Amino acid sequence: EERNDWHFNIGAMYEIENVEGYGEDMDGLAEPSVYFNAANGPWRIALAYYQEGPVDYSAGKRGTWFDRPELEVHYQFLENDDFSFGLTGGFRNYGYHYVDEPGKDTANMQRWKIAPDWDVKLTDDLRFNGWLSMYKFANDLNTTGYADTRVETETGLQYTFNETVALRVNYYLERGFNMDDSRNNGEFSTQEIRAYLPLTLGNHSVTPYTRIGLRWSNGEGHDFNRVGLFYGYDFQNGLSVSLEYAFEWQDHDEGDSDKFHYAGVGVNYSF
Repeated sequence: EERNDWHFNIGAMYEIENVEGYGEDMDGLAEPSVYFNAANGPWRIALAYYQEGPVDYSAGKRGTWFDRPELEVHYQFLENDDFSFGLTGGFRNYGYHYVDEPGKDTANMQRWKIAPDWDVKLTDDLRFNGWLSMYKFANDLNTTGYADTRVETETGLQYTFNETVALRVNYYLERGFNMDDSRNNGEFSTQEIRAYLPLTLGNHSVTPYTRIGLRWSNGEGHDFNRVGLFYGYDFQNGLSVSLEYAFEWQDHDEGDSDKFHYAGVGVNYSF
């Protein structure tokens, strides 16, 4: 059926950028990103573009730029009030440029995203959800050393705490395997727990992120629960601003050229 609604969603994202800074002998790099979402009934399109606009200072010879086009296809299947259905898609492609030794030095690879949506209502205060992200398209002749074609599993549950306070959990599962190789335990299986609690209150959106630690790696790395933070402010409802803040890993190093913070800023709008 052709559902009627018509809705658009456009947002952006930047890190630091030439706006707020303090230093007369150092600088960083800003990576501006864009997002374009189109809502048309059961069919929901979503795409995102990347870019880079750092400060030039005569690095090598020429400046070679590179972009990464991303697409997505959302589809609603539905079935019952308790259990729902859906279909999600994605398109990833990266271009390779080698201006060091000309001679038809160029590769070609793609990435198909396929992750359906599953919903299961067990109670009025218990919302279950799960979806497996599969990636298949390119063979990766050089990237074969790690991965290229494999299936992933990422579930997500929602538990309502209060009328103006909710909770959300997520279980990440990594997977790896070659197209065809005589192995017994070559496949990799990693697990990462990540949860966030959505807090809706007036014109202020704050969804803290929880991350457990002290359950992996020899040395120390993870600590405390609240490591992430999701901000949200809409001075006009439609237009809002989201900010991602983290506090994981230890900051014990020095430099004078490279530097990356643990925060993020972005915008969102609807037509």
